Amino acid sequence: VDVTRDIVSRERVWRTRTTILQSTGKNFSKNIFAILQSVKARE
Amino acid sequence: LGRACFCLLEGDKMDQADAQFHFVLNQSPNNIPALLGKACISFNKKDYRGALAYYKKALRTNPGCPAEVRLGMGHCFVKLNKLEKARLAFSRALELNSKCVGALVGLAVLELNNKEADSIKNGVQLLSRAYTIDPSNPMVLNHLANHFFFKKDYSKVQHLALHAFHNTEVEAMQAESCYQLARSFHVQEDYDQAFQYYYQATQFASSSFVLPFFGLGQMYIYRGDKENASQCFEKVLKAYPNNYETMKILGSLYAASEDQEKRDIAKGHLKKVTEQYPDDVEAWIELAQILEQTDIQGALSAYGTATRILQEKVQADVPPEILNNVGALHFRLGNLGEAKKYFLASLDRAKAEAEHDEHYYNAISVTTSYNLARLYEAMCEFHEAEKLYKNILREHPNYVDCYLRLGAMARDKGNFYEASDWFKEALQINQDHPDAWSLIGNLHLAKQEWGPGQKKFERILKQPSTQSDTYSMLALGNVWLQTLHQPTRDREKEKRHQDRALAIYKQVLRNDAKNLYAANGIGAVLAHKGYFREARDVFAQVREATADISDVWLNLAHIYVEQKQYISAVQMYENCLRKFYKHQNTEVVL
Amino acid sequence: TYPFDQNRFVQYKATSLEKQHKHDLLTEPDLGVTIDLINPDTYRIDPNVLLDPADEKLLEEEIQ
Repeated sequence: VDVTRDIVSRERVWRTRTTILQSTGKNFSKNIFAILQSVKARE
Repeated sequence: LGRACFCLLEGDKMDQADAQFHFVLNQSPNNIPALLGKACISFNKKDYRGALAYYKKALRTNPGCPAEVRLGMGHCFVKLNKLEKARLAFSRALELNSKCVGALVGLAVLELNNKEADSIKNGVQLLSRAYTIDPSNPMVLNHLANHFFFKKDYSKVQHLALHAFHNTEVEAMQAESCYQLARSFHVQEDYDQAFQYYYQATQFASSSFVLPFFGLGQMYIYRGDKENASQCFEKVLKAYPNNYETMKILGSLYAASEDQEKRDIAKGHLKKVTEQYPDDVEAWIELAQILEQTDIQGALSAYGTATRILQEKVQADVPPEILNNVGALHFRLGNLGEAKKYFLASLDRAKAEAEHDEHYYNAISVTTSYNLARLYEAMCEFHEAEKLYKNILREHPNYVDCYLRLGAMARDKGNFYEASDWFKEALQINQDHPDAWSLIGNLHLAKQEWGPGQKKFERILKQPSTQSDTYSMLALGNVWLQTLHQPTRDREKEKRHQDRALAIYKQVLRNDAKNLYAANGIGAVLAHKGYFREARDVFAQVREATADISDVWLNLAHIYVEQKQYISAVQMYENCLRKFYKHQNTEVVL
Repeated sequence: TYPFDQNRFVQYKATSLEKQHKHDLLTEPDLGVTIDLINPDTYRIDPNVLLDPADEKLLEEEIQ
């Protein structure tokens, strides 16, 4: 109905699900994938 | 001379023309306009020093010149703010011949600096006399045009700006002609034509000045063309920053979220105007409107003086959208009680919006009541939360979030309640809804015997419209890891499960480097692979990333007791016990 | 969000940014003079030469 688009337009979402999982700092995964490959070097 | 002046007509072979004029000085430097034609070339190469070097040689000799060598003298003195010499040159030009146009229009532009001071002599003596001695001069036509604009004579500006366009043929002049016709039809709201004028004004001579760029950018607010408004307004900041050019990019906020190319510049403009006050009213509104992603206290402060700023120009009550949002801020703060007061007075002000179904104060009250019911949940006043939720759903049953927060409330009581059924009917009203659909399997997390069955109930919206869903695919990883610590790893079954969870974790690794629950999963599965020296490091990363993940506290101390580092472990166990969750969590003391 | 007016129009106006601009004189690209060695049929170099006080203070580049 008009109420649905009427509300979901005017509000805002600053807090979702997905960026909870993502960290507020910058933690890249190269270090993570480097040790991922390093344990594979033990394999 | 004939071939050198042949070159200036076409805009090329210009240094060639200068060379053939300097061929004159090495054959016959016996008169000055041979070398003055060098100096106009030098002037048009923006070398006013090289112009005036030969121009000193003009007035020492002064050949027969009714064309007033002093006119170009003053125009070079117009350059680089040698104005007092420009005035004296145009004056002696007028004394030799008052009929000449260039001196009077030069002083006209020279006193275009002061408009509130010496208005009349600019308007009539400096301009209308030039119009009298030549009514076809596109300079004086342009200047009476912009004067008539400011004198609010919007008729004869369009009489003579067309001629000011046609009579000139150089780009910047007809750029200004199109720009002035554009500002004429802009205040006359004939914006379709004036848009074309603004674009032509930009396209003719662009490096001249930036008002046509501003005209196009604000014209892109017409007709929804605002994508080019940002791009065109960027050159206004490339021109020079001003208070003006903040608000255009601030209101034209393509910055929605995680888009810093419009958001960092928004921050810069907002702290370009926050210290200022060009009657700042909404400046705090669009301050805080990006601050809700950022620090919340900045948004609080913006709303604080924004509450005031609506009271002094007129004692006007704050619109309830502001007050609802500041209560929403205090919801994530400790200021829960006055957040409730904000929602109450928000609903009252929406009631004070008695006739505003255009603005739909009723819908604003709907979402305000949603926020207030969410607040009553924070009070643990689930009774009144039920009341507000059923009030909204009995009047807007199409809404889903109220339909499931009710379900979440009964989930706090338990799973097979109408919790699970509100959740399923939320999919019945909206099967496209990924949040509720995730919450369906979230219910099924309670039934871990429904472990391998969760492939199906987390496949339903693995339709790629919903994909990518990091939350759900990490849920797949988690239901895949709870399979572990079984005596079937030696049977290669949990080894395959470990590597499958590893594959999920690699997938979420590549699509997101900055997820932390992922890295927790990788460290967990490799710790189950017996690499505990290889685990405290990867958990250390998410440890600085955020300490406020209850899982990593446990998983680090598991490593510690695996080195038998109890005196490093149990303290962090009770640190995990510092959350307000459960006085005796069982597995933690286990 | 706030229901902002679409600011498709100027009333402040930009006139602070407008009259600060000093406008070029490009009526004739060789700077408003016909460049000719034939139309000087006359010459002040003959007795007597003429040079106004304004003309000497324009014969200087920058001496103030």
